[PDB]
Order: sequence, then C-alpha cells, then structure tokens
Amino acid sequence: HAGIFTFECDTIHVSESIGVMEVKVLRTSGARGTVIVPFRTVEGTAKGGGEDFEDAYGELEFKNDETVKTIRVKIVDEEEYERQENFFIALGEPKWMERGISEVTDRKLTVEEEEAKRIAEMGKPVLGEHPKLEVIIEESYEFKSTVD
Repeated sequence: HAGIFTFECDTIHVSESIGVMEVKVLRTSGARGTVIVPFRTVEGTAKGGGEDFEDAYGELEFKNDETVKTIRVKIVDEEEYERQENFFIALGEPKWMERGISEVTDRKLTVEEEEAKRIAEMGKPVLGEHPKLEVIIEESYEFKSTVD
C-alpha cells in the first residue's frame, strides 16, 4: 500500500537566527505511486501566526523514488528574548494522487479479488509513528545516540 509518512526525530532545537527550519519527511517502501501530504505549523507554547514563527502550511508531493522530502518553516527573529518558544509541525492527511481512489460503482472481478484487488486499488496511505517533530527555540542543541 501507499507508504507510511513519518519524520526523522521527535525533538529538535533551532534558534530564530536560523532563518528557516527543516524536517525531513520519510516514506516507507509502500511508495507505489504519488501521494500528496499536507503539513502545518502547530505551536505548543508560542504566540504563533507570524509572531515567533510564520505558520507554515502546504502540501508535499511524494512520488516513487521521492520518498525523502522536506518541510520548511521560516522563523521570525527579534532577539534579546527572555523566553523559550516551542512548536511542532504535524502532517494533515496523506492522500493518493496517482490513481483516483473512488467508490466501487463497478469492478467485476473474481471472488478473491473482490476484496483483495479492491483494497489494493484503494491503496490508502497513513501517518506513521513520528509524523511530527517538536522544535524548541533556544540556544544551541543537545543530541545523544545509543545502539549500533
């Protein structure tokens, strides 16, 4: 089926002065056909709108080999700030556009295919385990790893 969409990490740090933050959006080997996937900026504690960041929402087209893509969110810079800002970017709904999934008005098939081919023709993608990345606007970053 059309692949699971998820981000690389659950937690990231930027600073305003980065200009624009990016998350890489991955797609599993379910990458059969083209799927379009929206995203949008979601503050946790922030002012939002155009005020600690610009609300950055759009759609990303993911084709077969294209199973790596990115989301850009411009950060606004005001400096000398006494407060940590926090936001994340969540995905909307992945939708298959290479196919045209529609109602089964007629698909005369064999018995096995009556469900099996029908389900395969719906091909519906879904979100994954980490379809969001939490960003903290703060000095520098912290990172760790374990296991080979």
